[PDB]
Amino acid sequence: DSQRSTLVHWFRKGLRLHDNPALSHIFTAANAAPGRYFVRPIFILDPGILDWMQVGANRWRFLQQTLEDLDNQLRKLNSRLFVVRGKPAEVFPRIFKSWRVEMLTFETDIEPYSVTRDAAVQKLAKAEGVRVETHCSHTIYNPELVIAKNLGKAPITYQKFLGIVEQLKVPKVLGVPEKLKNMPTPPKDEVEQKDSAAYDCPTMKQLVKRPEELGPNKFPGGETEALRRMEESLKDEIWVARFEKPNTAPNSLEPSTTVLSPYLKFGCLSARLFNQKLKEIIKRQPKHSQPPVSLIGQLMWREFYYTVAAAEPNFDRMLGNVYCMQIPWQEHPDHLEAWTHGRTGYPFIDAIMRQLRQEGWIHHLARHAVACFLTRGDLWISWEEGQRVFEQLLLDQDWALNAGNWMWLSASAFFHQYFRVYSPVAFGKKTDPQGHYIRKYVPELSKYPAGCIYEPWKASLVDQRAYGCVLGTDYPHRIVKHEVVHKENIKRMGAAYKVNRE
Ligand SMILES: Cc1cc2nc3c(=O)[nH]c(=O)nc-3n(C[C@H](O)[C@H](O)[C@H](O)COP(=O)(O)OP(=O)(O)OC[C@H]3O[C@@H](n4cnc5c(N)ncnc54)[C@H](O)[C@@H]3O)c2cc1C
Repeated sequence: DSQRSTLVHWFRKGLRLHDNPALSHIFTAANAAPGRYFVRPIFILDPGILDWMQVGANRWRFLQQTLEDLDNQLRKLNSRLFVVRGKPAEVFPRIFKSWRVEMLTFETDIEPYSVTRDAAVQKLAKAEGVRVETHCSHTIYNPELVIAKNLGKAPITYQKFLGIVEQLKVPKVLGVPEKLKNMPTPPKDEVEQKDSAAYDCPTMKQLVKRPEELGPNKFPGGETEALRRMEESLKDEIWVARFEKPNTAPNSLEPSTTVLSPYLKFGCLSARLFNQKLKEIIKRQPKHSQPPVSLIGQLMWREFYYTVAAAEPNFDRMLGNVYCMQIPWQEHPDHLEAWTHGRTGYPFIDAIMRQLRQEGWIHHLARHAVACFLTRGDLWISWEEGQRVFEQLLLDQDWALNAGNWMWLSASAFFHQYFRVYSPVAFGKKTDPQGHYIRKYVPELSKYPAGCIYEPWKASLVDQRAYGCVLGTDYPHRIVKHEVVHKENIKRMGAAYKVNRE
């Protein structure tokens, strides 16, 4: 009857209860002063973007599942999730007054949109007397401290980055907040009085406006599934200890790596928790792998890309990007849409592009293959176009990680040995000589013998008819001949590399 002010936590990333310092500070404070505070954990959902085509339906569904899981977990603590519809610029001045907000917390984000939006709300909060407290728990280290320790610039090599963060101190990992005590549900504000369900978690139908893009629900969203999935990947301590990234297959029928990337992108899983549990396993396993190929090395790859991205607001762009080589990519809408829909005539990369569309995840080396094909390998199209397609279809779509890896693959930054080119025919044969992966995702070739399913043009016309799929009618011809265009493109990279040094 005497709760006079509301404490608010604001989810954007960090969609978990565990290891969430911003959220547990609100819960601790509320329990330390029983009867003074109402608590409101909020997510702000702008309905204007549900139609944006850069967010595929698979990612929308992941988000719906994550928010439901989050609301369920918060109910066990005598709270709940409040999903507020609106744009933050209009929501915060209302609830600041209406809920009499005393404190606001959230996890920090380095993406340029977030940085400016957060600065706006900080300004408004200072004016309105609201104390703001932010925490850096999306990453293991704080990119500003690593850039500081490096005398003001981001390290541009992996090994150098490791040298700095070795000097850094590792944050302590928190558990879950404790059940709220002596706290009734908050009284209804002006909009809850008009509709008691106005802040309820949205249904699938409300979030997924194009249900026809949905594929099979292989990777459910949310913290509960995140933690369950981590535990099973660590149950086999020897597999964890001897993990070597380049030796995992891109084209096995079940994933050869952890597929924790979607959960780390949304914050359903704490990277700091994952890192600590991995440290404990390395400790008691005397022969283990080392960075960069080890599992801890993979998390360090995430950390590296986040800190260089923090220093450059054009990280997702060629021009204005201080890291990125200026390379004269060409435009070809026909080649681009063929790549985009997995109709290039190279069965291996077509199968990758179709797994991506249907399922929303593909293995790291599968990404290397289709990215190299689109850019410096064959089509000579800008990595920005590949970033665009990946952004639509990837569950783990991440601003820094997508752009950084595309600049790497296209030899625009961080990696410069452009003479190495992946072969669209040969690369996958090493790990799937029978072509099971191709048969699953390119089912029109599923009756081809293994001796030509990677290169169906080697089959005669009589054989093609026997296999049930003739090139040019049931499956396209190669849109380019790899063995000639890749030689040309190696020359153009040398030309562009001269112009940049000069
Ligand atoms: C063109 C291209 C685009 C990419 N875009 C993304 C993206 O949008 N989102 C994304 O999360 N990763 C991206 N990656 C990196 C990498 O391919 C994925 O992180 C990884 O395949 C996810 O599978 P996993 O969780 O099983 O990885 P694991 O091998 O199990 O590694 C564990 C975790 O380490 C991190 N990690 C692993 N490899 C990398 C890497 N190369 N760079 C950065 N972090 C890494 C991720 O958090 C990952 O979940 C991209 C790579 C390429 C070549």
